[PDB]
Amino acid sequence: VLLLDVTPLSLGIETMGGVMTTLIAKNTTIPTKHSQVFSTAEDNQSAVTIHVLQGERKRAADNKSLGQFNLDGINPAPRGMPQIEVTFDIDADGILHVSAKDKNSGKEQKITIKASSGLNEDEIQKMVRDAEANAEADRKFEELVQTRNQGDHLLHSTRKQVEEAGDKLPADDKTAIESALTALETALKGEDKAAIEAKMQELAQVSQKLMEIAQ
Amino acid sequence: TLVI
Repeated sequence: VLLLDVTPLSLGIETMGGVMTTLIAKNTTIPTKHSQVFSTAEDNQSAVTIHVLQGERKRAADNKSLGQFNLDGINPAPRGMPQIEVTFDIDADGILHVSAKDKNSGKEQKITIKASSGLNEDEIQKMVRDAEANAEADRKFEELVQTRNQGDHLLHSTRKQVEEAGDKLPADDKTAIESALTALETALKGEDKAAIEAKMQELAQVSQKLMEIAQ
Repeated sequence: TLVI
């Protein structure tokens, strides 16, 4: 009513492409507890690395790591089919606990983090500086990851749909499509956003008839 | 590796 225990910085986890996904925002009143559900990046994925982050940067790395833990015994499934519920819990004492629960297996793994963990009152204010100071640089970073993943999806889902079709697809088309996948898979390895969209364009155009069959 |  006169004071207010708050979070000076955003708390969350590294997600695919080295982006920080925030779970609990900046200047949040403790106690607080938010959850959010995630999944796997490669098919037949058996574990996920929860890597805990503090700070206002979009790149995972430009932020302060607080810890890191795996949840395994993920029963084999298609990618992005598991339900990994990551929960952040801060009590009256300032202590952050972070679980991940496989909603199938029913397994669980928590890390507890002392209120004294992560950046001191000075670094907090630098973090906020370097955030405002690199708003755009990270704006460019975010939309590239989004493109990397938007790309990375399109690749996987096409390779599926090509197996799914088989005989049904003109060899004519399956050549034009198999080349445009190879090119897009290379584009993904670089950092050139344009190029990724360029090969996603090429795929889109030569894939007209593949789409039809899947539908 | 985790995805949204």
